[PDB]
Amino acid sequence: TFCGQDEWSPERSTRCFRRRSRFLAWGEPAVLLLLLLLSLALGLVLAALGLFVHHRDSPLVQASGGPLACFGLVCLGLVCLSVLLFPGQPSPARCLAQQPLSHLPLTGCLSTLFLQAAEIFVESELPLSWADRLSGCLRGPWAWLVVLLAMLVEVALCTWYLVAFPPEVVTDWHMLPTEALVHCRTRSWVSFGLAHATNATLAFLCFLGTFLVRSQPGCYNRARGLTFAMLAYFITWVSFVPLLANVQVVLRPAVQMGALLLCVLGILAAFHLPRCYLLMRQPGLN
Amino acid sequence: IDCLPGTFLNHTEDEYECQACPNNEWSYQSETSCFKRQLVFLEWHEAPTIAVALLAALGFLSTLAILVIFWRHFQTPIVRSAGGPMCFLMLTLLLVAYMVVPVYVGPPKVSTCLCRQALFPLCFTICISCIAVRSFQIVCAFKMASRFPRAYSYWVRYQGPYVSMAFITVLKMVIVVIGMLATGLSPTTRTDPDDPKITIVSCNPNYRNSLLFNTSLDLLLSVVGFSFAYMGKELPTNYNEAKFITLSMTFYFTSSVSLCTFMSAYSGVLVTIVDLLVTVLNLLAISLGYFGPKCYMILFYPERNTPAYFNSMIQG
Repeated sequence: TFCGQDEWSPERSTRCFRRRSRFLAWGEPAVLLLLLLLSLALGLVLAALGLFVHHRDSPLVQASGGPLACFGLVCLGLVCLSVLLFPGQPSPARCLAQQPLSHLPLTGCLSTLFLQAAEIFVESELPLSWADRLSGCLRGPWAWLVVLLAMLVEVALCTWYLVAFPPEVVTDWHMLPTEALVHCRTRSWVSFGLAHATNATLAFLCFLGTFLVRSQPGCYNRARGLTFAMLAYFITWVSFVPLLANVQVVLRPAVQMGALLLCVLGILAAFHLPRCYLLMRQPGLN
Repeated sequence: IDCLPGTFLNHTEDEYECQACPNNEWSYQSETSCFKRQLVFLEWHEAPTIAVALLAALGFLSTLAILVIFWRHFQTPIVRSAGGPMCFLMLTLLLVAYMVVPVYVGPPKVSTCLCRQALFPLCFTICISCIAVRSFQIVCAFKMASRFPRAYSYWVRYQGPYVSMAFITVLKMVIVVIGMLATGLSPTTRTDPDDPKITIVSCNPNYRNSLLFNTSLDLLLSVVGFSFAYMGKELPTNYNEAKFITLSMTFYFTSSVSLCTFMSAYSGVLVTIVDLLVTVLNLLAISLGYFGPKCYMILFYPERNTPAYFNSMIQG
């Protein structure tokens, strides 16, 4: 005869008090700190995009890819802006459009760094005839073709995982004493890995294509940035996983949020920041 | 009053106390009757076992083909650059590895757990120490004979790398016996969270602690080998072995880190199959990332096979 799981009445209590709703709100200190980090991320990314549409015709940028590079930068901006679908009152659209819409852009952009790595490898390791053929082929639409291929794969996988297991909201009444925890629940790492597979595959492929290339003698190498950028992504996921498995329930929404930030902050400091810095100093270099 | 799983209302007899239903027998609450705690072990029709079976079959076929092809070209300098019969001492052992995966399927007892714990992990240490000392050759044999010729030239003349590999084998035997004494051969029984009705039976090192009991010196060997190989990634070109060594080491490291991360969280009744998967994968690493390429060079291009070309390249 104990006040219903809606009310948890502490000891020696003749009158019940209702369990207040518990959800990661938009005013917690943590969300403010992470949104400030978001502001920094957006500032640096947009500075990069401006620079990359500034010197578009320059030889340095031409070697980087240009319009594919601009597509990549805009898609990274999109993913960074998609860090605001996690916090707040659980809602069905936000539950169902949180992970897929945050993982699609990363793959749609990382296709481009894979293109760069493939082009380097084409000369670095293959024989001469195939090297010439691939140089003459990949330089053209082939890049946009591969971008589209990755996008189609990612959408198909998203739909499959969706229908198989659409994450839903849940209410727990016995996690903490005086509050009912409402949070969006998932299924182990099934959906996590299913939504993680493709960009991980591409990242590994770039790393193995560009790891061994001899550093350009007395010159900046196009391999160093790609390698150090990919290791950032690998380390980020491998390092947060234990945390997300071993943290307070309520702050769980607040862990995924963080990863996507730090990871991007790595890439924009391993492939785009160096070229952008050079460009800044291109007028002074010559 | 109720009683939580493992203690059943003794409705089969005096019902005042929720006596413990002995042995596998078990009930949730009240629940006069008692169930059975059925044990489960890696099965046949299970798809994952079939996947691993294909993975262990194709790779073994690949090693067998490479064995015959290498053997029938004893004269070509490619086969002679592998160190000689030593390379065969490598290849043969790897077969045993793939030959043992069918020890991980079937009911577990001491008979097969002995193999699982002692035979299979014997080879891996030697088979990675061979590559470790191989990198030792590539770099040191002339680096120290050119950086410390004062004694090195004659000091490593007589105690060829074979003994240095033998000492590592010795350490491996010591550690294996120490661990076997430290624990038992008793098969281990555990409770499956999916439902109390199911339980698990496995060999003793199933615990990741006892599994890591051995993945320390092996990882040390792998890291040292990768370091030395990268040292001569492209500066030397003996027969392009530094490159392949690097690739194989990278694959090993990725497999290790992947398994560690996955087992941090746990996946119920999956650890057996995931473990078998990683073991077979790290065997394929070597079997088709060290030996396959030389099979290709031997059987497609004579650009190396010619005696003149290899007497040209040995000096450089």
